[PDB]
Amino acid sequence: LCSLDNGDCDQFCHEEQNSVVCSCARGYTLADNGKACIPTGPYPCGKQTLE
Amino acid sequence: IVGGQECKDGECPWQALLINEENEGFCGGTILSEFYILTAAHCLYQAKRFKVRVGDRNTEQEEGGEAVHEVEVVIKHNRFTKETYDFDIAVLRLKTPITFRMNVAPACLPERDWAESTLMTQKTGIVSGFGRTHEKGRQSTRLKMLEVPYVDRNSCKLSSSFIITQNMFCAGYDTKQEDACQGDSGGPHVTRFKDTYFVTGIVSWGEGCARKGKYGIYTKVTAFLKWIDRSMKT
Ligand SMILES: COC(=O)[C@H](Cc1cccc(C(=N)N)c1)[C@@H](C)NC(=O)c1ccc(-c2cccc(CN)c2)cc1
Ligand SMILES: [Ca+2]
Repeated sequence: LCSLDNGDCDQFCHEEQNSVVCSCARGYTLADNGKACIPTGPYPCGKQTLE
Repeated sequence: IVGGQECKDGECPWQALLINEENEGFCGGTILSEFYILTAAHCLYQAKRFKVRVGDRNTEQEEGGEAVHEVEVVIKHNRFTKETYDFDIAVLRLKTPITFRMNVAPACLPERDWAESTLMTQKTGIVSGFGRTHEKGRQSTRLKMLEVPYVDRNSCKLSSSFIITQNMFCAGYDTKQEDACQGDSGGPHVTRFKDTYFVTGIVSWGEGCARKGKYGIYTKVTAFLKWIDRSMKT
């Protein structure tokens, strides 16, 4: 599960009920595929700035 | 930073610098959000009044993206004990918000379990700052970054002349001359996961710098996530 390949999540991974559940840091929104994390603004956390 | 590399434009945007009234940097910090800076608790002893500077990469000039910020509140850890270097963590609330731009952006705070299980299991970590370039040298003028391998808890507990508490961890090399140093303290230790950087540690201490058989000691951020949260909320 979360130990295979981070469960295919971009960020946080939890193994709730024998299943994988992804989530993200503050300032991101979980993609519609429930795995990817989308930045909510111009300078999301953890991203190097290459304006 | 000893034997590191220069942080290139926009590479280490979460890096903050504590400067004294003389405008000299003496410790590092990590931008957590628009209002909060994460730093080492022991840094609050090397000055009576300090400010925070972000967007800086060369103390030699002024690129523009730089911004100095006055401190509104400083939240030092209640159980921090000078003698043992235990609980080496503090949070600073800025009087005015930091405006993110090139070379100025926050680092992500991770989730404890995931971090320790996935982030701290990674091979390398990244530490940065304007600290010495050699053990007996002067503070650095250019912001530098170093890739530091996570060190095995037992081999690290064994290499250290002092107790490695549960609130600390080791990183760096045994013989290789690369390691944080004086001035980098309070600075960011970050782990990259899929091009996203998460705060995993705070430059704390070490016996000298890049000494053979000695490693770099960092505050274990993942152990203070709950505390950092409460600190940033009040
Ligand atoms: C020049 O040398 C330096 O800068 C380092 C500091 C320092 C700061 C940041 C990073 C690193 C590092 N090498 N990774 C090192 C110098 C100033 N510090 C030390 O020797 C040093 C630091 C702490 C202890 C120490 C730790 C726990 C308990 C006790 C019992 N009371 C002492 C002992 C020696
Ligand atoms: Ca400058």
